[PDB]
Amino acid sequence: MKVQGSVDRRRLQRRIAGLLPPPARRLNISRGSEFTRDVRGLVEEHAQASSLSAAAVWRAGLLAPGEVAVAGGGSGGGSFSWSGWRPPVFGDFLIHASSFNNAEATGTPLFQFKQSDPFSGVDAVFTPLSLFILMNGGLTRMANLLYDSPATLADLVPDFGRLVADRRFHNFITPVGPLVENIKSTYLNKITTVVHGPVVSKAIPRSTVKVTVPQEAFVDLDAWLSLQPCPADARLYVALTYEEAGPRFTFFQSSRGHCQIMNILRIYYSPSIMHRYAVVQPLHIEELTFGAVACLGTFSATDGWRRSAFNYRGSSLPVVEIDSFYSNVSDWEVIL
Amino acid sequence: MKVQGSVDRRRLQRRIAGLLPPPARRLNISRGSEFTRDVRGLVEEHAQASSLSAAAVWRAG
Amino acid sequence: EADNQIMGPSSYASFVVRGENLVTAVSYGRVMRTFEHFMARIVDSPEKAG
Amino acid sequence: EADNQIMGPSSYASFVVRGENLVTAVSYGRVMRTFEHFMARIVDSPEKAGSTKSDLPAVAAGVEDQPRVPISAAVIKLGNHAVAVESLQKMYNDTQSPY
Amino acid sequence: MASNEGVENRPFPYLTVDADLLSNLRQSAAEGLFHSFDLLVGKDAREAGI
Amino acid sequence: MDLKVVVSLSSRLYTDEIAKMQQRIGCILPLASTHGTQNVQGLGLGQVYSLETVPDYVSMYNYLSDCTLAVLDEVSVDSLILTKIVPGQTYAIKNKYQPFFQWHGTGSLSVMPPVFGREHATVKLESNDVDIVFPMVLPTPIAEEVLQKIL
Amino acid sequence: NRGLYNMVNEYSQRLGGHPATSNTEVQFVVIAGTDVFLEQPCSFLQEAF
Amino acid sequence: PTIAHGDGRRPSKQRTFIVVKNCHKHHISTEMELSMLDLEILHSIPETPVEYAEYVGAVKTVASALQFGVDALERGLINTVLSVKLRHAPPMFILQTLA
Amino acid sequence: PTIAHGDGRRPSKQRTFIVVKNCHKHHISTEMELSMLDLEILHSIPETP
Repeated sequence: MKVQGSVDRRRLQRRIAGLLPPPARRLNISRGSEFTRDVRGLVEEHAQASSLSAAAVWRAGLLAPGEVAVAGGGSGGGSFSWSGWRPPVFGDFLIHASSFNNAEATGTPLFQFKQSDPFSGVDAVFTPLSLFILMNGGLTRMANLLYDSPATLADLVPDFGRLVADRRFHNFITPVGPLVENIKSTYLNKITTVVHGPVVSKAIPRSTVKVTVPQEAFVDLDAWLSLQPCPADARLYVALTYEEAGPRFTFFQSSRGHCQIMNILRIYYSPSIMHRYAVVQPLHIEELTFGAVACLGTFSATDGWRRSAFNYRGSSLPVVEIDSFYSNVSDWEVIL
Repeated sequence: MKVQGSVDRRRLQRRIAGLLPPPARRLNISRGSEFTRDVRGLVEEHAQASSLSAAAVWRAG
Repeated sequence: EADNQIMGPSSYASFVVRGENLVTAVSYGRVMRTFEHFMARIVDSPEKAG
Repeated sequence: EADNQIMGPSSYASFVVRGENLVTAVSYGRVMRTFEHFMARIVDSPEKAGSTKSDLPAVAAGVEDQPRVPISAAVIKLGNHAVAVESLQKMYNDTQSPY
Repeated sequence: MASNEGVENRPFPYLTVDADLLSNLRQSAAEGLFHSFDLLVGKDAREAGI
Repeated sequence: MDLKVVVSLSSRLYTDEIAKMQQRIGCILPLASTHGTQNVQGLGLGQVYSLETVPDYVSMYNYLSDCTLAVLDEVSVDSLILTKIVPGQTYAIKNKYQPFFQWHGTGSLSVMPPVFGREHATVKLESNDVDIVFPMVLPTPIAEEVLQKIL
Repeated sequence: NRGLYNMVNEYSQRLGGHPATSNTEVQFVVIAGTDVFLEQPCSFLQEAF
Repeated sequence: PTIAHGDGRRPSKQRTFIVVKNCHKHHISTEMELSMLDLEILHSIPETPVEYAEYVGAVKTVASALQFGVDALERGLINTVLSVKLRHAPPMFILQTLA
Repeated sequence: PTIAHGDGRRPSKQRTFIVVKNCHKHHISTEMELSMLDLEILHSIPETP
């Protein structure tokens, strides 16, 4: 006989045997059994943590080539296409400790002002309340408790007088995403958010993280608007609005769509556009712009955004909280 | 502390011996013998020519 | 046609890096084909006409 | 002087370039030191840990198991240390050259 | 500066020495004490595949 | 999931052209075909940005939007290995682009056609009689100022 | 100007610039140093006493 | 190795250094003179007792010359070692604080 | 080798050529599809005929 070609049978079968099996779905059910070894395997989801032992790491499956841990080591390994679970991409920021109040909700969306000094080592990052005090009951009483001496925030942004006049303040602010971890240090804090991923807590005993927005600012665009479809996803948006009184910040929720939303936001801001365009500022070259809009992520419709209080310093603030958020930032689109 | 890196006995014993002998001069003549293979050593002119063969070339020098 | 059939080998000829070839591939980037033969011709049976 | 004499080797440790070293020197520009140890740790016994006791013989290509002799010098002890002290001014003078 | 001239990060069977060489490293690397030295940080610390 | 793409060359590269392309080991190259084994006539922009005809900006833009990007990983004497860029994956790039622009973390990078000279974007491979051309990757706020000023 | 350890090495292991002669009536500069067993600590500091 | 800190400082991952040192080479030589009369009467044979005494003088002289050369080699070896040490000895007023 | 000649030619010394050839590599690939029904029903035990 001749050695079968170059390729070797019974050697590719072994190698392809690992690649063949897809993940498990659509198991048959019997009310008699009602909980089986089969039903378990279909449900268990293989958490990614360990107890720090060389043998215990092999148990959990952290040392696995794919981006997500597959439990059992090699056993059940090679599926690689299971619910397309994508891990979160974390970001690390170094902050002036006096700039950030440590009592923050662990889930609040953050915003980074792009500095204009080269080769720096610290960053400027703002919460919705820091941005309130900077841009200058409700947020007024609560934000002033958290942040006193608003000068230290004014020191980070030295052009704020100039930027909001030329209406280019928004493009130096980049959304980053909700808080995940915060180390509390005397001089330079270390903050960890989650950019573009399932916002998930990295603490050892897991707890659900929910992004929180002050109820004063959050505006449901879908109820204000009120056959139409009921889709799966709903999105969160931010709108930075240059008005006569001054710059302003708001959050929006709806599941219509982008081309529609840009139309609904123009209808929603029609009373406030007429006012600024007649009272104070008719027209100029740079001063034409009104505001911008960005998208902060997708969360499940039909649920999420319950209301709750934020208790600090013997005073509360009504706050909404969104469940199962998935951070996804896009750039600013000018509304006018 | 034993022997040396460059031992004198090893080098002096073999390498030095070849370089030592100088060309012979002033051999004395004996009337009784009148000729020896020794006198040939002094006279020989040692001409440089050969036969084109491996064994002869070595012999020729 | 004269003969209408021929003869020929059936298996390939295998080549692997096993011993001193492995240690040279690690320590030295280069690898020698028939390292054992090079040894046999250099050290084992030198001063032999090829 | 705490000892007045020390003990040391009496002959140098050799290096011989015959064998696989020769083959690699002819074929490639390189020569391995302790080719035997490289081969023993690569191909003859892989997947074996590193220990200083295990590798002490290998690093001891020198005075390890060479004859011992007394060598005449003066020793002095500072703290925990025992240090020799010498002067070769005689070796330079008896040739009439500066020290 | 003159980072590495004869440094070679090929995988070798490395001899384990008890003497502590880790006493003048970032100080000597910073100013400069070695003609040729290479710093491998993170993933590059691994042994290179042959 | 296999993202490797092996680009085989018709003829061996010169010892110089290896030094040229290794300097650009981490950078994005657009790929003609998404298959595992490929030709050298595919990867460059030499098809759209060519010495013989006049180059267009709006023609290269239409190409980069459709095309499949890739990242260089290793260069051999006769080979080129890349890894495709696909959604739901995180990649590490380097910036080796002859006109140098600084990058910033948590920013938005843009892939725009080379509006600077050819010499900055190209690496000529005389051994295979082709030139491979790289798109330029700028931070978007820089790319806007560059566009409207050269325009 | 070069590194500190580079300077420390070059201090001993390289002869300084144009040192003075020894055991002569007057002091010339020495090109070939056979006996030369000198060392000069002020070339370091650039200070005279 | 490193320490793990509770501060914000970004951590150093596993680090390794790779250093390479090289050889340095040295040479030594000495000259000797030998008289042509000495050599010639050595390679000749004596016919009279006076010439035999001259012969033993010649052989003693050549052996002493070779011995002189060998001793010179040994003195030079020790000399080159000591000079290498002296070259690589940095001064004490530097080393005391630099250490 | 050479030829010996009585003419005035200048003698051609012993000459040797050293030549080098290098390898070339070739890659090959194919693709096959398998449907999800086929990939699924292979692994679940079938009950009915």
